[PDB]
Amino acid sequence: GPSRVRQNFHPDSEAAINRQINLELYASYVYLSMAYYFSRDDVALNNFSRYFLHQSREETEHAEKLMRLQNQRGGRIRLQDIKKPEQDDWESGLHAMECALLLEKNVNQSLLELHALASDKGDPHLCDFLETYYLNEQVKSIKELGDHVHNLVKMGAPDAGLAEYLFDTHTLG
Amino acid sequence: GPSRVRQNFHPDSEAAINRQINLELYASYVYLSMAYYFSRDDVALNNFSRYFLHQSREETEHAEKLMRLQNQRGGRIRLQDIKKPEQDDWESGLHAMECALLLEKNVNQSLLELHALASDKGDPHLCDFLETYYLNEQVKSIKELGDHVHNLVKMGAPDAGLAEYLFDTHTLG
Amino acid sequence: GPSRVRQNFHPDSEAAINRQINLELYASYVYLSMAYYFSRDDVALNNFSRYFLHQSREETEHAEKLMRLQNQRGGRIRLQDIKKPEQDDWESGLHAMECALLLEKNVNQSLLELHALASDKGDPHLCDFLETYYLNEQVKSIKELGDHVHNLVKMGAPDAGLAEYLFDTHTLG
Amino acid sequence: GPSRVRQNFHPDSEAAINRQINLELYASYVYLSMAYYFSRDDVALNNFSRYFLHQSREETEHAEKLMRLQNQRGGRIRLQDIKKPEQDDWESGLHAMECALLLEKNVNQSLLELHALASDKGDPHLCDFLETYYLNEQVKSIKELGDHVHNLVKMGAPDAGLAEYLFDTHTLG
Amino acid sequence: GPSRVRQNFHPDSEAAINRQINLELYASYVYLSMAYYFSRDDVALNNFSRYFLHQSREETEHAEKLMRLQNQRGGRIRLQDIKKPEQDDWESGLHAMECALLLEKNVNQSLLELHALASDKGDPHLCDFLETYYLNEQVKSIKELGDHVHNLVKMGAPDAGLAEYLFDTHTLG
Amino acid sequence: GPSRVRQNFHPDSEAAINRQINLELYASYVYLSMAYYFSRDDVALNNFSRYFLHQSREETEHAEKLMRLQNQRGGRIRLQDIKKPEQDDWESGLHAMECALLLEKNVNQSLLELHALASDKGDPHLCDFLETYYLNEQVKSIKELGDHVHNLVKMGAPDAGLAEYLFDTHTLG
Ligand SMILES: [Cl-]
Ligand SMILES: [Cl-]
Ligand SMILES: [Cl-]
Ligand SMILES: [Cl-]
Ligand SMILES: [Cl-]
Ligand SMILES: [Cl-]
Ligand SMILES: [Cl-]
Ligand SMILES: [Cl-]
Ligand SMILES: [Cl-]
Ligand SMILES: [Cl-]
Ligand SMILES: [Cl-]
Ligand SMILES: [Cl-]
Ligand SMILES: [Cl-]
Ligand SMILES: [Cl-]
Ligand SMILES: [Cl-]
Ligand SMILES: [Cl-]
Ligand SMILES: [Cl-]
Ligand SMILES: [Cl-]
Ligand SMILES: [Cl-]
Ligand SMILES: [Cl-]
Ligand SMILES: [Fe+2]
Ligand SMILES: [Fe+2]
Ligand SMILES: [Fe+2]
Ligand SMILES: [Fe+2]
Ligand SMILES: [Fe+2]
Ligand SMILES: [Fe+2]
Ligand SMILES: [Fe+2]
Ligand SMILES: [Fe+2]
Ligand SMILES: [Fe+2]
Ligand SMILES: [Fe+2]
Ligand SMILES: [Fe+2]
Ligand SMILES: [Fe+2]
Ligand SMILES: [Fe+2]
Ligand SMILES: [Fe+2]
Ligand SMILES: [Fe+2]
Ligand SMILES: [Fe+2]
Ligand SMILES: [Fe+2]
Ligand SMILES: [Fe+2]
Ligand SMILES: [Fe+2]
Ligand SMILES: [Fe+2]
Ligand SMILES: [Fe+2]
Ligand SMILES: [Fe+2]
Ligand SMILES: [Fe+2]
Ligand SMILES: [Fe+2]
Ligand SMILES: [Fe+2]
Ligand SMILES: [Fe+2]
Ligand SMILES: [Fe+2]
Ligand SMILES: [Fe+2]
Ligand SMILES: [Fe+2]
Ligand SMILES: [Fe+2]
Ligand SMILES: [Fe+2]
Ligand SMILES: [Fe+2]
Ligand SMILES: [Fe+2]
Ligand SMILES: [Fe+2]
Ligand SMILES: [Fe+2]
Ligand SMILES: [Fe+2]
Ligand SMILES: [Fe+2]
Ligand SMILES: [Fe+2]
Ligand SMILES: [Fe+2]
Ligand SMILES: [Fe+2]
Ligand SMILES: [Fe+2]
Ligand SMILES: [Fe+2]
Ligand SMILES: [Fe+2]
Ligand SMILES: [Fe+2]
Ligand SMILES: [Fe+2]
Ligand SMILES: [Fe+2]
Ligand SMILES: [Fe+2]
Ligand SMILES: [Fe+2]
Ligand SMILES: [Mg+2]
Ligand SMILES: [Mg+2]
Ligand SMILES: [Mg+2]
Ligand SMILES: [Mg+2]
Ligand SMILES: [Mg+2]
Ligand SMILES: [Mg+2]
Repeated sequence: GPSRVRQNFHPDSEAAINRQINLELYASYVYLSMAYYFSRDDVALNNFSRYFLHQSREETEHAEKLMRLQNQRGGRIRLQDIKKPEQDDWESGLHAMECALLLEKNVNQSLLELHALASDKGDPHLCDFLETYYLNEQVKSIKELGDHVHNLVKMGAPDAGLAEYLFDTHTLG
Repeated sequence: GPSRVRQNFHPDSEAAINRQINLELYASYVYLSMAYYFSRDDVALNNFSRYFLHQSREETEHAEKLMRLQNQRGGRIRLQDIKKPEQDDWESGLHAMECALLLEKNVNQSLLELHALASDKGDPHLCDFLETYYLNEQVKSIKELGDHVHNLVKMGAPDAGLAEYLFDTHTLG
Repeated sequence: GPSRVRQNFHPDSEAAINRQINLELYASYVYLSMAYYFSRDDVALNNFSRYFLHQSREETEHAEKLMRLQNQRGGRIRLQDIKKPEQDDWESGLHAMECALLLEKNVNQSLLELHALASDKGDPHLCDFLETYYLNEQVKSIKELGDHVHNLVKMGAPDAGLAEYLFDTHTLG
Repeated sequence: GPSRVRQNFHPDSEAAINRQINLELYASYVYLSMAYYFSRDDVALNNFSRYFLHQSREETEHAEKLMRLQNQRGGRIRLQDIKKPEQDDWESGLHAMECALLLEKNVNQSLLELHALASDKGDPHLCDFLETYYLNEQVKSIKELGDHVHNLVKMGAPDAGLAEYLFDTHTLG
Repeated sequence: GPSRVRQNFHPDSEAAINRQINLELYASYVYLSMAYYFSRDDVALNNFSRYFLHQSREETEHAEKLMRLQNQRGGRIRLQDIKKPEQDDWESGLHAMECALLLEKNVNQSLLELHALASDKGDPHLCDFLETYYLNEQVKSIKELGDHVHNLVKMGAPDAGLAEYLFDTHTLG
Repeated sequence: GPSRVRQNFHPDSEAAINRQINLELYASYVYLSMAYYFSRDDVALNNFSRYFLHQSREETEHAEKLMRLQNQRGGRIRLQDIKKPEQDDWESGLHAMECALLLEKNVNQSLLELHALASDKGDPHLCDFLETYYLNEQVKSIKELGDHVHNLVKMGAPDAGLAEYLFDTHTLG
């Protein structure tokens, strides 16, 4: 139009927010796939399942907050296909946690690139939005996944017969 | 393996359930797109937004119930890309409701085809699952959308200046 | 039009639902007639009266659920005259119960014919509707009436002076 | 017999009460037809539907009170067929309200004729019954329907697109 | 007689229900045997014991519901001897769970055969009964047992000294 | 082994306890058969049904207490087939009560023989177990059944039309 609300909002920032929306929806789908891997009759780790389902729902919330930001700033949401995850068979609790840690680091890198663009375009509202709602949640998530990977490795996952079971019951319980 | 749980569960039924999972996830994404159309500063119908967001969340629940069914029966979930919706700009409250009614009829037709396959394969568990959790919810949804389309048309949407506003406030409020 | 909601709904099913609506309204009227027979000053069995009045109200509910189904599916309700019952004088508590059992078996046979038509027309929504809300309620009703007929016969109704009175007070109380 | 209870109760009064029972049951059926007209997917005025359904239930209560009166006085209920209503398609909220007002005036005229007969036969119990439970309820009903017709006409029903919708939401809500 | 209640109820269905009653009572007895195996002083897994005792009681409930169905439909219950289980010594928690999974699949196959007979005899009441109360409970039971077998196998049962103990305490606790 | 718990527990006592377990399970099955006789549509005495169902459940409890005793003492449970009852058609409320009294006297005689064996083998734990949990419950049961038989006989069961009905409603109510 531009939108009657738009102010100090660069087209490059608008496009980068649309890309980030797709990545958060993609993360949601990866964790959904993982959740239902853990409720297979030949995996049957119900607390891993609940853990990943909760992560999936959180990613959807992250996507929605960016969609709200796009509207608040007068940008226009442009959705793209949500790619299927890389695996349906996630192999083990340890492997899923390692894949989740890598996914979170990848999403972090995208958010840091977004913040660098917002800085370059002199958009302190957008910088503040990312800092307030994204950057510290991402650091907490990466640390939690790092902790879970460490314990599973030390316990002897995936081959040690008791390791994933005991982690499921105690840590994720 | 087959799965140690699998019984009376045809490979064609397993594949058709995977296709239905994708369609429900697709429906969820269509309604998500609609919800955030209605919170644009140049649309600003917050009750249309909440209505479609609620529908989006319901579709995700429908997808998840099929994913649980796949696991319960010993089938293997196979996810595919979730296609983007046909529009980002949904034009008006009336147009969105008409698109939603068509989407629900399309999803209904797929569920009826699934039930016909389950009957052909002598799978009464699967027939019962669809009847109990899907077929009547779909009929209720189609009827509700038909009612909403009728009122918006009679009120003079989309061109009558008060129609969508008054429908937003009273019916969807 | 067809209706914008109509899907997989055969004209023969629509007509058979209208016929079933009339039969349920007819059943309601038979039981209403019976209820007020039992509050005549020369019959004066108030618990038989309440029993049949409750049955009358249930039949109206059954009719209304079919009328709602017709609307939900996009069919058009077509009402017909409600025929008067076969008797105003129902002769005795035993005779009324026997007539009620025959009426329920007749209504059952109509519902089974309706379900057979719905199956033939590949309408699993309609099949499920009948199974969920009608077929098992009909079996329960027929069994209850069979039980009541048995006890009244064994007790010596209608000629044994205490039989209907004692049944009124204990069983129907 | 006569009935051991019968006193001061003329055969003409007994017959006129049976005719009035049929008319109240007929009124109940007219309003039932109207209620389900308003829940069609191409009408979808749920508060008109609830209004008429409530009226239908009230008419049944009026019929039942006359049936109780017949028994109390020692007369014998004689039921007749309940004729189908004149329309299944009631055209509009305004048209339904106009038909309902005419029906209520017709039922009123019958009740006044009944009261005139009771006076002629020197039956003050029957006169009092009609005055206490019927005549003033009928006047209130006619006035309410007159009010509703007036507002719908002034608002521009049935052609004004907002009129029936706004009346549904505010007045009948 | 036939029974005054009997309608649309084939003699073959009546006989097959009597056979299914015996099988459910047999299942109850198998699980009772298992429950008291786990409270032997040389087994002493009290949560396995409680798990199987609960399953035993559920099977009795399933038998009783079929006995009620036989009466409701006007069939006549014909009881047969309840065969003793195949073992008194159930060897291990893993072996018991594997035997229970096989028993549940066998009972499932019988129920599917019963549903196929009911379909062949055009008995939708009986089809609905099995679908509503049996088929989905059986699928849930088979899935739960599959999950338990998987975890016990992965944990190293029966030879791993901690596996059954830890499963007893955490999963079955 | 012997069991590490076994002490002062003779092999003959162990075998006699296994025989008594079978007899209690047999009693449970007799009463289950009776319970569902009384809910036939041509018997329809619901309080007789509830009375016998309660007795059936009590017998199962008696069986289970002996199974627990076998484990506590270090004996090994050995289950046998549960024979079907002598009748499916129990003829009348009086006949069922008479059969139940005979069954209870038979079970009593077996328990007295068991107590005599325990005395002979100098097993005061087993003697005390039978005295504390079995012998007085059996005497109470026999007395209650004797009372019920007496009243039904005096009232004129089974031929007097009101006798079983009135007993059902008052005594067993
Ligand atoms: Cl700008
Ligand atoms: Cl951790
Ligand atoms: Cl590490
Ligand atoms: Cl299979
Ligand atoms: Cl609407
Ligand atoms: Cl329209
Ligand atoms: Cl159609
Ligand atoms: Cl009864
Ligand atoms: Cl009989
Ligand atoms: Cl009495
Ligand atoms: Cl008179
Ligand atoms: Cl008004
Ligand atoms: Cl006017
Ligand atoms: Cl307004
Ligand atoms: Cl039959
Ligand atoms: Cl498990
Ligand atoms: Cl495995
Ligand atoms: Cl010893
Ligand atoms: Cl007694
Ligand atoms: Cl005696
Ligand atoms: Fe999280
Ligand atoms: Fe959150
Ligand atoms: Fe959250
Ligand atoms: Fe959270
Ligand atoms: Fe995220
Ligand atoms: Fe791809
Ligand atoms: Fe994340
Ligand atoms: Fe900063
Ligand atoms: Fe919905
Ligand atoms: Fe839901
Ligand atoms: Fe929901
Ligand atoms: Fe909901
Ligand atoms: Fe859906
Ligand atoms: Fe595309
Ligand atoms: Fe939907
Ligand atoms: Fe308003
Ligand atoms: Fe009823
Ligand atoms: Fe009801
Ligand atoms: Fe009701
Ligand atoms: Fe009821
Ligand atoms: Fe009915
Ligand atoms: Fe006629
Ligand atoms: Fe009925
Ligand atoms: Fe079916
Ligand atoms: Fe009494
Ligand atoms: Fe009224
Ligand atoms: Fe009233
Ligand atoms: Fe009322
Ligand atoms: Fe009222
Ligand atoms: Fe009236
Ligand atoms: Fe006519
Ligand atoms: Fe009226
Ligand atoms: Fe269970
Ligand atoms: Fe249960
Ligand atoms: Fe239970
Ligand atoms: Fe349970
Ligand atoms: Fe079972
Ligand atoms: Fe044998
Ligand atoms: Fe089972
Ligand atoms: Fe069903
Ligand atoms: Fe007892
Ligand atoms: Fe007890
Ligand atoms: Fe007890
Ligand atoms: Fe007890
Ligand atoms: Fe006993
Ligand atoms: Fe035998
Ligand atoms: Fe006993
Ligand atoms: Fe003692
Ligand atoms: Mg991307
Ligand atoms: Mg597809
Ligand atoms: Mg008819
Ligand atoms: Mg008339
Ligand atoms: Mg068998
Ligand atoms: Mg024996």
